[PDB]
Amino acid sequence: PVYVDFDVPADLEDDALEALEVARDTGAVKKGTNETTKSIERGSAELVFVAEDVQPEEIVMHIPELADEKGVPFIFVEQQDDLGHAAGLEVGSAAAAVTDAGEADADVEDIADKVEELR
Amino acid sequence: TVLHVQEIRDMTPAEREAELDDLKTELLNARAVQAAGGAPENPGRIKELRKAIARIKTIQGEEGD
Amino acid sequence: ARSAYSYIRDAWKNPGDGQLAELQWQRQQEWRNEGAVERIERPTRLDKARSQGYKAKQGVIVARVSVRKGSARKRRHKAGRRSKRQGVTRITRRKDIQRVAEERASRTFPNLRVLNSYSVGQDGRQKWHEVILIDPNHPAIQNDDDLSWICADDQADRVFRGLTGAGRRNRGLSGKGKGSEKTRPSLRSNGGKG
Amino acid sequence: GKKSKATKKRLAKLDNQNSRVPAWVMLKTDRRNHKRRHWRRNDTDE
Amino acid sequence: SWDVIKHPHVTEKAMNDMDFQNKLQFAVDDRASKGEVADAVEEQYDVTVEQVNTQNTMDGEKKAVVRLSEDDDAQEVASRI
RNA sequence: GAUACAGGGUGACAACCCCGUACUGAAGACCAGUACGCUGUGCGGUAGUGCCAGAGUAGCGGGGGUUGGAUAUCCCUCGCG
RNA sequence: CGCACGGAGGCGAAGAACCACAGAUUUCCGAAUGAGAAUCUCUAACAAUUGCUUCGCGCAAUGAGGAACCCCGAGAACUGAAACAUCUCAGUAUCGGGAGGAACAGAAAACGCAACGUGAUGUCGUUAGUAACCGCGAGUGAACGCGAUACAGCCCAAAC
Ligand SMILES: [Cl-]
Ligand SMILES: [Cl-]
Ligand SMILES: [K+]
Ligand SMILES: [Mg+2]
Ligand SMILES: [Mg+2]
Ligand SMILES: [Mg+2]
Ligand SMILES: [Mg+2]
Ligand SMILES: [Mg+2]
Ligand SMILES: [Mg+2]
Ligand SMILES: [Mg+2]
Ligand SMILES: [Mg+2]
Ligand SMILES: [Mg+2]
Ligand code: NA
Ligand code: NA
Ligand code: NA
Ligand code: NA
Ligand code: NA
Ligand code: NA
Ligand code: NA
Ligand code: NA
Ligand code: NA
Ligand code: NA
Ligand SMILES: [Sr+2]
Ligand SMILES: [Sr+2]
Ligand SMILES: [Sr+2]
Ligand SMILES: [Sr+2]
Ligand SMILES: [Sr+2]
Ligand SMILES: [Sr+2]
Repeated sequence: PVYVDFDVPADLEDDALEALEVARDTGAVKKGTNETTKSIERGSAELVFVAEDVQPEEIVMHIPELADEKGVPFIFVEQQDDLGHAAGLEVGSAAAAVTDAGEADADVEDIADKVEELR
Repeated sequence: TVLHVQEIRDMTPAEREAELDDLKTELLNARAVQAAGGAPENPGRIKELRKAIARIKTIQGEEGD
Repeated sequence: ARSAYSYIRDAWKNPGDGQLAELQWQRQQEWRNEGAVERIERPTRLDKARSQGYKAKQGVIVARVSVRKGSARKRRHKAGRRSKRQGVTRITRRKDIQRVAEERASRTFPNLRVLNSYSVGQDGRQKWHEVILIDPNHPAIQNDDDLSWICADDQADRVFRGLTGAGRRNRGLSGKGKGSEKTRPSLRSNGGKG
Repeated sequence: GKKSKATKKRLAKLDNQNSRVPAWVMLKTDRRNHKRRHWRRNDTDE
Repeated sequence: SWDVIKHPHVTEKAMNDMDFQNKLQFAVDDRASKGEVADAVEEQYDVTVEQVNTQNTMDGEKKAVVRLSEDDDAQEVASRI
């Protein structure tokens, strides 16, 4: 909630998680904050996801400023387990990432643009 | 003298439970004559009666019930 | 590349600048209202916890603690103690706040043993520390190649005997050579001149 | 003073401790009670 | 397990209740109730108990005064034992 | 007599009256779930690469205490870092 | 058929007594734990605090004892200084917490006989009443090394 500068709508969030659900059934994803951070650093991240219910916040804090100095687009998800089920996990993820989408690139391009319009 | 270890293991869990009473009554009927201070005492039997009731209770635990 | 953990470590190098500054201002408002020892599901400093030995396993507990600030809550002399032995507010104790914190936490959990602890900040009236605790009887730890040492009979009540990492540091056992003649093997064996 | 059940069980035993060493112990050891208590000169518990 | 009836109290006053008032006196276990002493006396002597009066003697034992019914005679019970 | 002359007992000073004592042999515990052996694993080297290596810490200042620790002991405490 | 040589009676060749090992029984109070209580009473009990959890006290943990030893805390005064205050007595006494058959320590951000040297830790001898401290007074007092005892060396955090 401190690392959040903008509220992402439910309509856009549905469109975001649907894109993540097909990203595991085509290409590859990154499940877990440790693997997502290295994605942004290695550049291999197309679109990165971040959960808003992470307690402690420290595990995520860096993602908004890191993704900004690396140009990699980011998006906020309200719940942790919603992002968990979307990555294809039984548990939950604090932050997820999409490394080369695959049959979603026509929507990821727009999601990334709908966030820039929302600042 | 009358009741040995072997003679107790030759019984059934119902013969022991009945021999228990047949001795527990014999004890109370020996303890009553000791309450009046009567002379027809048999000091050895009153001692062996305790030992016997103890043996049957011991074998009872050993044989299941 | 860097670990995501290294971004929490680098943040805690300055717990009063930026994102953590605004965080600790908020958290402490709820912490001041929270008890003495509160069991918390997840630690506040992931890197530090894991570095100390914390795993995301069954029977690995973490608990925050808050101890009063300052020196000693030392009174005055009833019976005849000289001028030198008359200091009330100017004297402190021989166990640092982190050790009291670890002890208060091990008594709140009479079956779990202290692994290690760390600081999670402080305000004007109190100091906070988070203590990692382990269950010696849980089979999840009994067969752990990285934590099964804590299940030994001789490790029972290890905080109270000063066998903690925080303990050995206060006992003056960090240095291996000079100025550690009176501290090693134990203070008591050296007549208490540590 | 009102005594309880246990207090009674105790004062009861203390009275049996006041019995002499039987005539036969003298004849068996071939020749003294040390817990000899009087109701006036001595003091019990409670 | 403890037994209720220990031994009969056979004193001169225990006769003054046996002859005159049809009462049998026993020195029972102190953890026994008037209702437990009652059932116990019946199941050992084939009698019918109407009243039981207890007292905690100065011997630590409990003295039980058991009154029988008219159909049973106290003098006749004390004979066999 | 003696690989047994340590000791005690026994109606008085006993190697040969009695228990024992020497020699020989047996059991348990402890050493020790150790040593030894075995099973699996895999030790090591060359060049390239600023990928990684524990913070209120190292260190500084005020106050206390302690030490043989003298500027050069270890510790607690407040501030700073 | 105890101490303990009575009287009476009993047991023992169905091998008793006695002893070694294993087991049965083992009242109530007692950490004392369903609740209360001067060892008793009252209408189903891991009371209390925790862990795991089928979230049910389901499976577990702590509690208290032990001659001393051990470890972490708290910490006197008499006394000495020919008084006394810093100092001494002394981290002694006593107190609070906790572990085990031993405890603690321990594989160098070491030592610094400065070296082309030693190579985890205790302990014993020595170093030495030395260095050091101190109304520089009374007194306080190591260590590196050396010789010995015994030897043992490893595991994470992160990177990937
Ligand atoms: Cl502990
Ligand atoms: Cl050397
Ligand atoms: K003084
Ligand atoms: Mg020692
Ligand atoms: Mg009398
Ligand atoms: Mg009454
Ligand atoms: Mg009770
Ligand atoms: Mg003087
Ligand atoms: Mg001094
Ligand atoms: Mg002078
Ligand atoms: Mg000194
Ligand atoms: Mg040195
Ligand atoms: Na009697
Ligand atoms: Na504990
Ligand atoms: Na009296
Ligand atoms: Na010191
Ligand atoms: Na300081
Ligand atoms: Na026993
Ligand atoms: Na439960
Ligand atoms: Na003087
Ligand atoms: Na004087
Ligand atoms: Na001086
Ligand atoms: Sr979760
Ligand atoms: Sr009097
Ligand atoms: Sr009487
Ligand atoms: Sr390091
Ligand atoms: Sr304990
Ligand atoms: Sr060695």
